Amino acid sequence: IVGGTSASAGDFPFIVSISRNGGPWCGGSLLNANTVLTAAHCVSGYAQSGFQIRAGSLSRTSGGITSSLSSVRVHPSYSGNNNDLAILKLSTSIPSGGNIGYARLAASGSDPVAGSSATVAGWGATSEGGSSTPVNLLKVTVPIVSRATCRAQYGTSAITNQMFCAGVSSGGKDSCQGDSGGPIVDSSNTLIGAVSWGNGCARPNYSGVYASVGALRSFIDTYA
Repeated sequence: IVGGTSASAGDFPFIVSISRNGGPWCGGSLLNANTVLTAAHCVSGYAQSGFQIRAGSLSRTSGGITSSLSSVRVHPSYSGNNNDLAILKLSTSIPSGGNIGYARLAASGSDPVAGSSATVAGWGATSEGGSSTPVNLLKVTVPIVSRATCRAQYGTSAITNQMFCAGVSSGGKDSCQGDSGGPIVDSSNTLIGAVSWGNGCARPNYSGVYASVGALRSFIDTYA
């Protein structure tokens, strides 16, 4: 997260860190006791055994409850950056309670309204290309950018109806590498997307691009 502030305990009860080979890698969202939603690109085709989920902590490396993975399912239409969601099943079930909870999802067919406020969180870099990552979870609030504007930045074909965009024209507030797969919520803390891709991090006039939960609810609901 670029331009972020520390998340408080209980801000995102459903957020999980996803380590790979013992190191930082991405984020995700706990949907129920045995299911995490993350970005497909975080997991597709990689050795499953390399991943460890941690829930209930502001840190990636201690606290809370961990699990390995039992299975990985990418969206059936995942291609390039498009449809960038995956369902992970956990080897160890994680109960709600305390600072752990399960995500409430954006309604099927919803699309974040341009200008509305969204909050994204993760353990990724704090600058483009940064090599260090924070120990504790960061968050940042950015407005939704219209898809039309987003297509003017990236190209018409590049932004699909399964993506939405968020950021500030000036730059300086965004998700970044290591935040992929983690949650972006609306102002009510409902899960509206997963961190997916973008042109660098926090650049002027290149929004962050998010996999849209509202658009991808059929997949999520079928396999959660």
